[PDB]
Amino acid sequence: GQWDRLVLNTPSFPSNYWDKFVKRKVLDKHGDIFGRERIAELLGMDLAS
Amino acid sequence: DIVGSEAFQDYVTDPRGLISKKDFQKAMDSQKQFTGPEIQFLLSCSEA
Repeated sequence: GQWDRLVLNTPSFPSNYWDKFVKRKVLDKHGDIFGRERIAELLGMDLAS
Repeated sequence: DIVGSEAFQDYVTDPRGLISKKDFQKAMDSQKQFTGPEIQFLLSCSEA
């Protein structure tokens, strides 16, 4: 459950899974009431703006 | 609810913890699940 922590940042994470909108989805759901830049540094997503 | 919240404690500009009024202004409209009418009303209720 910690070894997966070191792959959240990369863009190649949702490789074989199909719906690769995932980062946008979590940003839409939880990013509003949290640091959207906290998302855009934790989950990669460089220059979310 | 907002006691101990991270996005309320983000703007607690007081080492002593007897914090200002506008910490509650900034750290609860920046943070959601509140509303500016409640903000200004609460600081109306608060001891200035």
